[PDB]
Amino acid sequence: VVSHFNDCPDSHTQFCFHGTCRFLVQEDKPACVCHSGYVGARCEHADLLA
Repeated sequence: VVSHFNDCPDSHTQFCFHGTCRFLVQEDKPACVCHSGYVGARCEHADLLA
């Protein structure tokens, strides 16, 4: 009813420090969504300025 991806599973609730997470339920595949401002493989760091 909302779309085709139910936010994220209950186990991988944390796939990235600073960055949302989506889940292709059509092909089961968790991913990360970093917001403009964070940096690092796991967005663990922060863009000093922007």
